[PDB]
Amino acid sequence: DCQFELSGADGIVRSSQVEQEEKTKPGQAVDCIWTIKATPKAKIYLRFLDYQMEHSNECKRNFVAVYDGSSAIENLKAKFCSTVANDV
Amino acid sequence: FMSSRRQSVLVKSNEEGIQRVLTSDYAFLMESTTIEFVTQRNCNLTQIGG
Ligand SMILES: *[C@@H]1O[C@H](CO)[C@@H](O[C@@H]2O[C@H](CO)[C@@H](O)[C@H](O)[C@H]2NC(C)=O)[C@H](O)[C@H]1NC(C)=O
Ligand SMILES: *[C@@H]1O[C@H](CO)[C@@H](O)[C@H](O)[C@H]1NC(C)=O
Ligand SMILES: *[C@@H]1O[C@H](CO)[C@@H](O)[C@H](O)[C@H]1NC(C)=O
Repeated sequence: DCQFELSGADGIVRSSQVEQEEKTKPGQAVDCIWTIKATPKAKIYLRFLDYQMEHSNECKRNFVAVYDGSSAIENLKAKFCSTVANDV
Repeated sequence: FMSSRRQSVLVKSNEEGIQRVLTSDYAFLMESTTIEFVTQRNCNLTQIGG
């Protein structure tokens, strides 16, 4: 239940909270999904201020996917597990 | 560079290539017969290479 309900003009979702929000345990399978709500009449632009994978080019054990709406592959702009994540 | 930042640097006209140099810090790769026209009207732009 790693829920992260938030909105506003901006907001910085980090990998620091996933050990600090205490919904996880060190060394177990997570399904923690961040939820982004816009301000009314707005569009969303994810940019990466930091990006670092412990197993590069291995999209089985660590990745970051970007779903544009609900959990559907109909709206899946990009899915990164390489060294560099471009901005969507 | 330009493949990684395609939404940033690549523009949709020669007109937007002028404005990004007039406003931002930009090095627009224009064809050399409309560099020889814009630099005649705007004396604040130049052809910096060959
Ligand atoms: C002096 O040179 C600068 C270029 O460095 C001219 O352009 C300014 O550049 C900033 C960003 O680099 C932008 O806000 C505008 O394109 C320009 N600003 C202003 C206030 O003009 C600048 O015009 C030149 N002249 C003066 C008097 O500063
Ligand atoms: C966004 O702008 C409105 C006014 O246009 C302002 O009242 C509001 O505080 C701004 N948002 C934030 C998070 O400050
Ligand atoms: C180029 O920019 C500067 C700032 O105003 C000035 O020398 C000149 O007026 C500009 N060029 C034109 C054509 O306005």
